[PDB]
Amino acid sequence: AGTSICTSEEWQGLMQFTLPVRLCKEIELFHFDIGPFENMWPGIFVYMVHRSCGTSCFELEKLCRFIMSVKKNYRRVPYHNWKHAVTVAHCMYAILQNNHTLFTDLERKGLLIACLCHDLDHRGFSNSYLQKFDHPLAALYSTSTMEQHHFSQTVSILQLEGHNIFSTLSSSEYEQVLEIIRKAIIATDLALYFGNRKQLEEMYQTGSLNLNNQSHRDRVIGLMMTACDLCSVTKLWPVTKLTANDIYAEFWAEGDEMKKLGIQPIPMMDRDKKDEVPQGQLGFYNAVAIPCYTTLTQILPPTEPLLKACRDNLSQWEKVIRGEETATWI
Ligand SMILES: Cc1nc2cc(OCc3ccc4ccccc4n3)ccc2s1
Ligand code: NI
Ligand code: NI
Repeated sequence: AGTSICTSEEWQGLMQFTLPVRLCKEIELFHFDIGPFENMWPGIFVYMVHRSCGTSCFELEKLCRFIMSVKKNYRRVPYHNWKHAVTVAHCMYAILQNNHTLFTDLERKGLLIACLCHDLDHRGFSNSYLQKFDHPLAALYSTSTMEQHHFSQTVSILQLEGHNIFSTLSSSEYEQVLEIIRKAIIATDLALYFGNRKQLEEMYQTGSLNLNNQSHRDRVIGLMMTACDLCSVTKLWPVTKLTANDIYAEFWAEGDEMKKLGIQPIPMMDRDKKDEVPQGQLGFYNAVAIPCYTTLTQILPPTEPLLKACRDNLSQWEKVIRGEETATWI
């Protein structure tokens, strides 16, 4: 498809963006929701970046270019879209703050960028779909199909004229940050998560875990990328349930495509199977989210508010199964 260069009229306002006061305190929190501030996201990011690695961290004329160009390359799909990008990036920021001195500037800015870019050019179709129905990309990338494409897009965007914001770095620092990013994105493939989790859990429970160990570091950033990518399970109940609607909207659309070629899709992608959602969420929390956050608590205790919320949301889902489900406005 190629990459589309953003029009020059969008960054014309962003360079002038000043952050409202009341948010300056609110942003710092884990459960904070970007939702209500759509027209502020491009600034919310900048602010987070300026706070975590200083004002002169990037060439602001090119950072503003990089962002609004990334914004364009997210499709108007119902979930894996521009809003997801910022939501995830914010959770990174939040983690990074509560663990600031554990990471290099290179790492901090590297991650923040990777987060906003982790789902670039998402078509609203999973790995399973692209691999079971030989999409060109699956033979391009046998494993972690979409994630690899996400990376190449990020790369291509940087390579375009007036985009490279890591240019002010040494060719040694460039090789590393693009790698920190490479690994960061690839880890967001849930496939790799479970293995990664167990390892980290084993390592910790045996005191093996050391963050000066480049291999252990990779894995800790790994679980970070997973924690953030799924942080919708860490927001207050009502947001959690609305975001959930966005995901199924996208899931079912894919299911609509597997029906059009004689394969009954997994219940999760079948709009005719809504009844199974609350039980289906229980599973995902118990098998994935709780593990993800419990582990991350042990490794990084200041992240514990993420787990506190997730346990609450599971507690809410159990309460939905029992029939105590509360009001919703559709
Ligand atoms: C932010 C994300 N939420 C989820 C939830 C998932 O699970 C939802 C799920 C699971 C099993 C089901 C079985 C039947 C019906 C619906 C289901 N939904 C799977 C991946 C992600 S990423
Ligand atoms: Ni993804
Ligand atoms: Ni994602």
